[PDB]
Amino acid sequence: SATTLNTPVVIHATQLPQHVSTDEVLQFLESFIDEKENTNLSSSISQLKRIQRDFKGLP
Amino acid sequence: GVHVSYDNSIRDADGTLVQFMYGGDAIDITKESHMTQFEFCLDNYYALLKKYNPSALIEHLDVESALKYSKKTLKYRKKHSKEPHYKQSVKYDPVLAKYNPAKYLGSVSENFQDKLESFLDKNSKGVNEKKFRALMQLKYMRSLINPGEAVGIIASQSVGEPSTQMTLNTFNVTLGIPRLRE
Amino acid sequence: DRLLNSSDYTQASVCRECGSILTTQQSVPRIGSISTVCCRRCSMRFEDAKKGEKIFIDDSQIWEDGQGNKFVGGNETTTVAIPFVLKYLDSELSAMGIRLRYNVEPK
Amino acid sequence: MDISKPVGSEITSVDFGILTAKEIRNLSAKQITNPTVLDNLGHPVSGGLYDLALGAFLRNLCSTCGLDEKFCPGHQGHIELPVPCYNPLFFNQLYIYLRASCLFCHHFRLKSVEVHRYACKLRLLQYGLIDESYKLDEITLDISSTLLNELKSKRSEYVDMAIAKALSDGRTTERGSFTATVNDERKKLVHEFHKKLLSRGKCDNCGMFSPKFRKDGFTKIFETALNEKQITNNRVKGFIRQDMISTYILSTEVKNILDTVFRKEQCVLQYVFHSRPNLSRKLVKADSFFMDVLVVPPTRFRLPSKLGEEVHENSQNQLLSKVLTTSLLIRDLNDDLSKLKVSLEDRRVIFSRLMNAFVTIQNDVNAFIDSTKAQGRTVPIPGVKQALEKKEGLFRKHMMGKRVNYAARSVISPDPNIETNEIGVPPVFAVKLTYPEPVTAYNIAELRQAVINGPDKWPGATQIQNEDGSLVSLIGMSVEQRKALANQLLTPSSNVSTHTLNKKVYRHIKNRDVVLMNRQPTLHKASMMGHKVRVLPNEKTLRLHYANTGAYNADFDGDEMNMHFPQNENARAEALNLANTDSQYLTPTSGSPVRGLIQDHISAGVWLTSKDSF
Amino acid sequence: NENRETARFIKKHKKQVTNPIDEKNGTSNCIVRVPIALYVSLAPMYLENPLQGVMKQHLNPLVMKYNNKVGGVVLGYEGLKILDADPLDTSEKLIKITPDTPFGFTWCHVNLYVWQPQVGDVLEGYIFIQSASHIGLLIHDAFNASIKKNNIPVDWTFVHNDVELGHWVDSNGEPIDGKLRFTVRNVHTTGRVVSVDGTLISYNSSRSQAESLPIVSNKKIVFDDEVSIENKESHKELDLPEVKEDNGSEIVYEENTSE
Amino acid sequence: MYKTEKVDLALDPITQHFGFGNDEWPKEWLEKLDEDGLPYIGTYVEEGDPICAYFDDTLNKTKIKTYHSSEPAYIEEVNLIGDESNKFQELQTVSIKYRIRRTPQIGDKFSSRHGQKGVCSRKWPTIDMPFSETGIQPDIIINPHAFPSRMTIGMFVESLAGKAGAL
Amino acid sequence: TTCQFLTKAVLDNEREQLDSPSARIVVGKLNNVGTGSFDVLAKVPNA
Amino acid sequence: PEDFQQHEQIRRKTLKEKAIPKDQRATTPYMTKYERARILGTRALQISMNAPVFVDLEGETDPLRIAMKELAEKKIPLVIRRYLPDGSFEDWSVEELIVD
Amino acid sequence: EQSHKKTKQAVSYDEPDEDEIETMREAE
Ligand SMILES: [Zn+2]
Ligand SMILES: [Zn+2]
Ligand SMILES: [Zn+2]
Repeated sequence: SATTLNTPVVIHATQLPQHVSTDEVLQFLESFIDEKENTNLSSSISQLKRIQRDFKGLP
Repeated sequence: GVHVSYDNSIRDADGTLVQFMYGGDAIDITKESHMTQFEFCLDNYYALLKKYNPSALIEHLDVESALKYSKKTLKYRKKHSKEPHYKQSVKYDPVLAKYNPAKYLGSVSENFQDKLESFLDKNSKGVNEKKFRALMQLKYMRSLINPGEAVGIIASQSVGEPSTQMTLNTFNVTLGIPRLRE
Repeated sequence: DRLLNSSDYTQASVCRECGSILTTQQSVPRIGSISTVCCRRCSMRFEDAKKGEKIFIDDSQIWEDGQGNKFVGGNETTTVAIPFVLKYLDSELSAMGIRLRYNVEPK
Repeated sequence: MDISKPVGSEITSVDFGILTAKEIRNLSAKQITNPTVLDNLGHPVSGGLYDLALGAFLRNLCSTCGLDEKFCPGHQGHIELPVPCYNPLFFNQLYIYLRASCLFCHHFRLKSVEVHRYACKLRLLQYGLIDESYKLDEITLDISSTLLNELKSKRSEYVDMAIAKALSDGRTTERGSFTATVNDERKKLVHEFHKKLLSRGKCDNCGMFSPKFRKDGFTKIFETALNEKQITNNRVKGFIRQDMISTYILSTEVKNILDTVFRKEQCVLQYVFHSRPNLSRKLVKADSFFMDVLVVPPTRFRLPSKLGEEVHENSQNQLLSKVLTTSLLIRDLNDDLSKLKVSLEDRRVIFSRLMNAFVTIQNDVNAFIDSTKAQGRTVPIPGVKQALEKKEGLFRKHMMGKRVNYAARSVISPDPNIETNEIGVPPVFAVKLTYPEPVTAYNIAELRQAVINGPDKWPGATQIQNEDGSLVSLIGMSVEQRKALANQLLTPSSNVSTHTLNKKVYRHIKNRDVVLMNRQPTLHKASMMGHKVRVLPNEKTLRLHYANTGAYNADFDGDEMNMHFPQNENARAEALNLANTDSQYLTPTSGSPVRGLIQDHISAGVWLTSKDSF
Repeated sequence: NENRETARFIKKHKKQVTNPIDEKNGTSNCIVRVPIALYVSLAPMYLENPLQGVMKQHLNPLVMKYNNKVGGVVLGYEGLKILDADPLDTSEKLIKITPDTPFGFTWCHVNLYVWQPQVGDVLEGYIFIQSASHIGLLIHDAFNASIKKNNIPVDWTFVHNDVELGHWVDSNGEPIDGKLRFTVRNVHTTGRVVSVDGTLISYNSSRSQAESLPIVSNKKIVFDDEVSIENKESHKELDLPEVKEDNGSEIVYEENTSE
Repeated sequence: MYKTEKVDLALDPITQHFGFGNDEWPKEWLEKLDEDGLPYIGTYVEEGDPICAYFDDTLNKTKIKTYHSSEPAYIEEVNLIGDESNKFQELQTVSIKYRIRRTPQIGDKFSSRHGQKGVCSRKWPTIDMPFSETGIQPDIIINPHAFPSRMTIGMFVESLAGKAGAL
Repeated sequence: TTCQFLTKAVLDNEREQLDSPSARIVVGKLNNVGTGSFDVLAKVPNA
Repeated sequence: PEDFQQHEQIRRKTLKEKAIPKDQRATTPYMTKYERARILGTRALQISMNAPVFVDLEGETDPLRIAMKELAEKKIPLVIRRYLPDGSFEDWSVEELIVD
Repeated sequence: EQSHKKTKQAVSYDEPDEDEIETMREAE
């Protein structure tokens, strides 16, 4: 927990954050979930699937 | 801080230059022993030729640039032999000043050059006088002080450690440690 | 190995913003929150942080000490491997009013 | 040092500066006001040197970071000085600037054009350009102000151009070039500047004389009254003032004189106090030479020394308590001063009370920093300067040299049956000296046995380090637990935060290990070589071969040798390929051998190689 | 110089990019793409596959968790690129190794998709639970949100459920629908899971310095409930010493005399 | 090697008393000390073992003076001395003598009466030792390379004189 | 004269570049002589 | 965000300015005694942290002897960054450097 | 005298407390 091999030394935003449309978010989610599904990461994908589900349907 | 840099010069901890070359020839003292023992090296030609394996080096070095220059400096040196040091030619400076000893076969100290050439003249003896010259040129190349070597500490240790042997009194001029302190 | 590794090698917290080992401290967290290394020098007293329009602190910038005082900032802290005598030296030099600034990379 | 614990950040450079009073007040964990250290019953008194805000003390948790005595790093505090004090280390300097300044126009008594000449030369020297600093002296046109201001303009023009020209090329960076020769030229100028500054008697700007300042051994300044020739000089130059619109001197008066002088002469002092250009653009203030506060180091560095049963008070706390008593006393004197006043006339007493208050706190401040600057008390307590220079000094005794872990000492005994590159290690040392060997697929078999063997059977293991960072001692455990832990060495890490890591086994020193053999005095690097460990059973002494006798200059007349056991592979490789014995056959002094056989072997050889020997 | 020093602090806490309300939805877009630069460690086990290293080691524990620097919750990463320590075409790059350990350290470039919800932002959530003092919600059915009793309108009245729980009734006099629209009052990062403190009620309220004068009655409700929560929590896991009198009698602490 | 220690109780009212206090008694101390609190003369002691026992009323606890040295010993002599008093007599001073056995160890120095000192390099077995025609193996072996530099010829004549006188 | 050289350093507002063997030992940095006269970098195959 | 992009640009610009190209490099083609020592030590350190080994360790348990075997077959995937007194450098691979 | 030097682990190099201290008794 909070070590050099666990967390990075520094994180810096190289540019200002650019907003993305509902369709771009959904296109990214589908691309990310498919690539990661292909150990504790599984629980995060489980939560990510709920966001993707909300951006097009109802829970 | 004083050590050998990758550019063969003797530099201090802060990068300030102390010497342009170690003793003016860049030779490691722990190697400069049989480097003048030419008869020894000749009797062990094939043994040393196998030691200083040149087959894996011939593609990484230059075999003529320094050797040609060495003749040009020897030419002007012989011209002003009887002439004094202040009247000597300053046209061509030493081969070590112009060519890296670890990259050019022949960029050897003029002291080594004079000693090696004198041996080949005074001793006419299946080893040719030309192939032996190359082996000794290669031996000098392999006798160079390694970049990073702490020549500073080594020097003070080389003056300090034997100055313990001169703690005893005289058996007019100041001697031993008091003179060294002066 | 002799003069550091097998003597007084200590992985110590340092603030990249002011370059010091003595101002850094572990923050006191709430029941659910986690403790974070924070710099006492670079951090501002919560009440003193006053205000174009009003700005809001991102929550992750507010830390609390054992005395219960809230602070804003002083989160640009990292870890460096140093001899412990350095920490004692810096401490002694600080008594004399002398400040050592350790420039730490990456920034 | 742990290879499982890498560090991503590193210190590239250290900057030397002075702590400001405003800076200390903000970082401070608690204000120290009480001279007592403990309340009744045994708890630390609030506002005292042992306050829990300065860190965990007496099985209590820290009141700043909340951690216990082990994990708490300790926290800095501060003492509020009721009156400013001269910082002992910088007194000599503030004294130089006090004697060098005019008490009327509040400029240095040296002519402005001459001062600017030094500022110019010192600015050009912030960058590596000495030739240009000398070329400035060539710039030349009782002299009118319109003419002298043109000289200052032409000189400033050359300085700005010479910097920009050298900055365009690779001659100097924005941070400025700094060499030893550059440093030599700077040191020469800063000396010459102070020499010219102190030499002037009558101020070159306004022709009025200033009263000379004298000093004693302790930090205290006096003002010598002007002579009748100089008093009449003040009168005749008194009218020109209107058209434009021995006695002790207090610390406040000196600070106030230097305050205006450091403002009015800021341009030169900017380069006098900065070795390289001042990119931070910080103002050079006089209050850097003065102390309005004192930092209280953490309780961690002021713990009471325990010798057996007796628990002795820390000497720093004693000196700090003295500063606290005087501060409370001056707070009362200033409170009584605030009360009353209509009745005055005899003001020789109120100044006498003030002089005592100032000289007493100053002495207490001095006693804490540098004892050899404090008054004699009927051996004194050492100051922080004395702490850094106790004998050889903190730098020599605890930085350049250190006592080390994983090392042993023993009388050396001769041995011709071990290799010339080996050392005979007694089994006593072999069962105590361990190496942190990370468990892998290629060495799981070797380490499992070591774990089973334990800390008393060689080749064994004293401890096992898990991938979570924790340690499991094998010392108290029986063969049953050790067998169970050995079958748990190559188990995969469940935690994703430590999957990168693998367990470590703190295994006994084996016969494949490197050791650093040392025989003092270490007059040359051959007296510290790398030897191959050879554990010899039923031994109580370090066994050494006769070939090593020369290099160490060690005779087996009851001599002692130090054995160092490096704890990582980079240190191993170095002791096996660079500092190893075999690579030390020839000394670098003359390139001659320092290794060979000594007595029996020489006599044996003359007989063995003889013609008669068949 | 009086305001020049304070000006640097304002720019440190200044919101870089604000979340805009669009498409007549009334809700503000909080998902944003931000390209970042990391300085990460590389394990020796990943020396033949370094990109998998940077991913499994530092980028994977980063997703579905709030990152202070980007000012939001990392929903994922896109396009990982290792910066070569050697300035140069090939896939073979080099990374600098620490002198002390076998671990290497490198600069990395990756684009992060983060959920960045600032205060004042209008968001929608599905009502999870609804107690007498708070209303539990879920933003995108993954992010926790809560509206405290004081942040709920005065006109609204809570009703307790009898025989299996409770329900809140709005100003009109009807129960509240599954999805609820609220404004962001505060965002709590420090904790385990990101929790959004929301408001359902919203400068020139001064009537001869009346705005400056606080209504003690209203200021009490928000302070008492805050203290009551803090004190009840501090009493959880509180070990007190067992006191035995000089008779052999244990002193038992119980406010209620009878059973 | 014999070493003597003085256990004095002085640090005017007597507080520390030689012996053992009632009700308080830490486990297995009676193995080293007798009923009087003094140790049994002949007992083997290591560092940490109790060398004497007493009771001080100021702390109301039974304390012991520990024996501490790297070399273990045996008690040779225990003497109780109750002097510097006329009629009010009570023991406070006791002198304890330790007998430390010292066998010749590798490192110990040995020398002839000719200034030829040398450290014990090893204790060589008689089977591995060179054996004479007579059937005698030397007690001590001196290396011949010692004599050419020292020039201790007195030892050389001492060798043939000692042999002649033994026969 | 540790405190004397320290005073001179502070007054110069000096930056210790940590390039001398002594300075490196003070701050726990690897000495720039011999094995410390270069850097070791690992060749990684994946882009 | 804007101030970091400039800092990164300067950092990478200075790096490129110091790098001596493969053709312009003029140091010894031989691996120094110090380079060999560090390479063997660092590679041994990597081997002990379960790093992919490119040699057949026929019953070898010492990581240094494994690192020595990898050096003999020039399978050590390391690079030496030879620094000059101005800060400039020459990147030399373990493979191309000549070993005695 | 040599029995004490035998066990002492030196802080630094010998010491200048001899003639060197009287030679160092001269200012610039
Ligand atoms: Zn800071
Ligand atoms: Zn603390
Ligand atoms: Zn004036």
